[PDB]
Amino acid sequence: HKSEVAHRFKDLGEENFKALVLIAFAQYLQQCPFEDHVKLVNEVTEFAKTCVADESAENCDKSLHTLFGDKLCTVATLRETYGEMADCCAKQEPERNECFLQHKDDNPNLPRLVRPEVDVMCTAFHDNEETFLKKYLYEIARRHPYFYAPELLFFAKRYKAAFTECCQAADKAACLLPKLDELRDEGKASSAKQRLKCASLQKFGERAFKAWAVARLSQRFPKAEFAEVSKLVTDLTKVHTECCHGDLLECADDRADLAKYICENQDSISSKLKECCEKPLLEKSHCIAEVENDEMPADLPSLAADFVESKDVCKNYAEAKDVFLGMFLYEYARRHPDYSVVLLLRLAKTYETTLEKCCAAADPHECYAKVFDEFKPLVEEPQNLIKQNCELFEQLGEYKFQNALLVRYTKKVPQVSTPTLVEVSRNLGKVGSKCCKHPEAKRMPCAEDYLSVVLNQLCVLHEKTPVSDRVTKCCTESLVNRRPCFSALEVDETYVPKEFNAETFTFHADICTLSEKERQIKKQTALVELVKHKPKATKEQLKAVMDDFAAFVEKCCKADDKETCFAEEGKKLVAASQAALG
Ligand SMILES: COc1cccc2c1cc([N+](=O)[O-])c1c(C(=O)O)cc3c(c12)OCO3
Ligand SMILES: CCCCCCCCCCCCCC(=O)O
Ligand SMILES: CCCCCCCCCCCCCC(=O)O
Ligand SMILES: CCCCCCCCCCCCCC(=O)O
Ligand SMILES: CCCCCCCCCCCCCC(=O)O
Ligand SMILES: CCCCCCCCCCCCCC(=O)O
Ligand SMILES: CCCCCCCCCCCCCC(=O)O
Repeated sequence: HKSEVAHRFKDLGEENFKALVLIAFAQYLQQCPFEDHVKLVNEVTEFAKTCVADESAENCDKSLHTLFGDKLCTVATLRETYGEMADCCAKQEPERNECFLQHKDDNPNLPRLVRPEVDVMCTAFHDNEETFLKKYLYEIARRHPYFYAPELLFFAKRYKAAFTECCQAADKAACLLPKLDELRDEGKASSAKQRLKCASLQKFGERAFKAWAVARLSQRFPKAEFAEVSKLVTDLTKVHTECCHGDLLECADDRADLAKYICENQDSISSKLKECCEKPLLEKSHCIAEVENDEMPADLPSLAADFVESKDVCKNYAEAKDVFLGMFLYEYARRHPDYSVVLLLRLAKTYETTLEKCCAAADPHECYAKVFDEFKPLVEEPQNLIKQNCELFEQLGEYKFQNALLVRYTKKVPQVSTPTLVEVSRNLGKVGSKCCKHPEAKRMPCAEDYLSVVLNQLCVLHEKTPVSDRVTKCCTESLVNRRPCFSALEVDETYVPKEFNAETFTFHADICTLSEKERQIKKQTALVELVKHKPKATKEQLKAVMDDFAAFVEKCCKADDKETCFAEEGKKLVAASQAALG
């Protein structure tokens, strides 16, 4: 177009335009005050409007990269605040924008964002909606400078509905806090997959990413032909490679191009895309990414004919090995939306290894005849684990399910910090709660998605503060092998028990007067610390001690004197528990 900024403004709408321009400045100038970015936004928006009225007005034909970089270089404090990033302004485009991109700081060391009281939030929301929500947007954007801006905007708009509904409710906090917790966990998760996907592309290559994408898109678009899936995989690989480089506008163009191709070809891809494809550009590609799987075609034949029985297996494979493995993966995936993507990749890897071994033999068919039997234990292993864990979650409830996991994992890797053991065990309990309510045909994809987020969080914490080599291995192997690796962890035999520290097992009266969540953590903390002190304790000996602590709390809490109970009866529980484990 003659004026990129006019076209963006017309397509997006003023309100969406303003929001994104705020996110984009906040992601680059992460240390500047909210009020400075509001002024930059208003100037850029006023200029955009001059181009909307006349596409030939002065400077309106400059690239949006040029205008954005030009405006970055107007910031008076650029050098004093950002140092060498101010030297980016001495370059011309496209080198200037590349330079700015390299100075985004993924760890800007900003104070934690403190959640105000519910009534303070609802009063701020009422008295000034715009500043209230837009300031928070700026705060999140400047802490998450690679977070895809449109998706950050999609989260922000859902906060409005939450405040509109809950601030007119009778119990405002009971209404509002669960939704804000859900929105925040959803945001942190989306951030987790984004950074996880880019890291995986760098370490394990384009080929491995394409394999993941064949499987995922074949589950999603089972009626599409392989040639069509393969094209989508190529284009999707390009989009993610560009989006991982990190420039908003080049990412957004690639994503919109793919969405428009998908929407122009729905007849050959999926019957479930009509709604997404009538949405505005801003939302189309995100909507398509969340489309539910199309219904699979009826009475599809078994894979045995083309991949085991045919005389031409080895010949078709040898001609173009990755194209044939892709076809095997496409046929298997489209038939099994109930499988994790990584389970499908394990079947593909198994098939490839067998073909590599067997096509060398004189009778390849006899060699690979039973290959589909090799898939049986790979499929049943996750299926059985889901059943086991969903049964225990129902028997125990979320909390006591968390406690069963906490003891299990503390014994397996007792060297992990207690805060991490508590947080990870809790989050794993929440994966059980979420995914065990899905029917069996959607449980493995759910667990794959939410475990990826939890195990990724574990691994980042552990890379930052390494303590266990077994965890470093599970965290550094292929993503296909990460969860089985962790599942294979065994109780640590060579752990020397941590020395007794009395204050660790000293509880005061405040425990009764604490948020139910914080009371769970503190109880979960002493449970880990108990296991860390006596890692050979039995389930019998542990539930016995945990029952004594449960009386110790309920008595000393509803007592005329609470403190003296905690200190005197506290020595009694510790000494009894000490003898009951030593
Ligand atoms: C893209 O993320 C956001 C966009 C827009 C608003 C918010 C938000 C993220 C968060 N947060 O901190 O994760 C919150 C919280 C919270 O959870 O404390 C409390 C709030 C919020 C937001 O708007 C007013 O009150
Ligand atoms: C058509 C392009 C993709 C073809 C992929 C065929 C299968 C590749 C090998 C098996 C999967 C390996 C996955 C991984 O190493 O992470
Ligand atoms: C000075 C303006 C700089 C920022 C401009 C932001 C434009 C973002 C458009 C995003 C469209 C999303 C499309 C898609 O994700 O498929
Ligand atoms: C950056 C990704 C843009 C996505 C555009 C639509 C592509 C097809 C959607 C099917 C699901 C893809 C999920 C994924 O991208 O990991
Ligand atoms: C506590 C987590 C949810 C309950 C069941 C989890 C069982 C292990 C993971 C299932 C499969 C995930 C993906 C995979 O490795 O194929
Ligand atoms: C983060 C605490 C120490 C390490 C814990 C490893 C986590 C293993 C989870 C593997 C997948 C679920 C297994 C299960 O649900 O039984
Ligand atoms: C070394 C002696 C320690 C004795 C005290 C151990 C306290 C463990 C409490 C764990 C409670 C978890 C279950 C519950 O929520 O009641």
